[PDB]
Amino acid sequence: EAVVPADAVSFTLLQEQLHSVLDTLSEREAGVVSMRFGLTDGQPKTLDEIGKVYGVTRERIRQIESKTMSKLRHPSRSQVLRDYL
Amino acid sequence: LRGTRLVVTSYETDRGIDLAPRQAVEYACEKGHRFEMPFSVEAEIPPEWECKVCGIQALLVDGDGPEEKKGKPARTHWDMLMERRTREELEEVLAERLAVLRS
DNA sequence: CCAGATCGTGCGACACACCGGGCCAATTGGCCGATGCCGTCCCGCGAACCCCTCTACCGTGTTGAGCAGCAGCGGCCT
DNA sequence: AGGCCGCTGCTGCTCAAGAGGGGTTCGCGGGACGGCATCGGCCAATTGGCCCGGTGTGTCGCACGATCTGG
Repeated sequence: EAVVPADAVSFTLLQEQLHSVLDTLSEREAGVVSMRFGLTDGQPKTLDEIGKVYGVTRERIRQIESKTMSKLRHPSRSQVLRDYL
Repeated sequence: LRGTRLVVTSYETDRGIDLAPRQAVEYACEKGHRFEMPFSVEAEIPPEWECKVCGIQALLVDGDGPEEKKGKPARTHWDMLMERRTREELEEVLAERLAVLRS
């Protein structure tokens, strides 16, 4: 259980590369994804919490997230992230 | 060889995180030692703790702790003597011992 | 020499250039509303899991080398 | 005969056997509860078709016709 520097640098590079892929997405998409998965803060908030900021409905938060996953899970943006998995 | 201490680690840091709220509760010792303890807001406050200075029992600043008797101080030689022997036998051996002593 | 390639010029076609109209196809994508199965939790009992307690024929023992400090002793000194 | 001044030997440290009784865990199940997840419709909304209706400007398809180089 010793911190291997190669693994640490790999994880840091993954963290830095993940944000860039979210950058090309629209503002709302990246925001809701980040809040749902807590990348910025680490606390995965509920759908109502996410919708409170933008004021959209719960169902809207449900749909908006799905479209982002469809976009990322496509043969057009997966290559940048395939290696790290 | 391969070996592992039973310890877990996580790739995670202290920078860029917001800490959850906490409340500081004060405890006092018999000899005058005072200390503070951080607890989560969504937590229950126990009545009793151990001291951070002399390792003795301590209570809150405001006292609301009564005593409930514990049932395991019984073991002595006297109660065993009661259990093993009746009072008349103890009385007669006592009388004999006094008689021989004063003799 | 003189006749087709090259180019001038001309007539037409014409593939769109416009910039503006007036409707439409496809194709929606939301969850609307209604219906249904799974996660969580609160017991319910029971298997095991760990701790404590007691048994009275009796029985009575486990190398070499270098350097330094302390105990015993021979021998003055009083 | 005790105190004391040295000797001298010795030693030590360091470098290369069941049984009973009781509270607690957890482990299965066991089901109840509440909740969020999945499937017919559905119409009138941005883009993009798909054209009428005018010329023009400018490419292209070919007619008359002059100049020039080769044949």
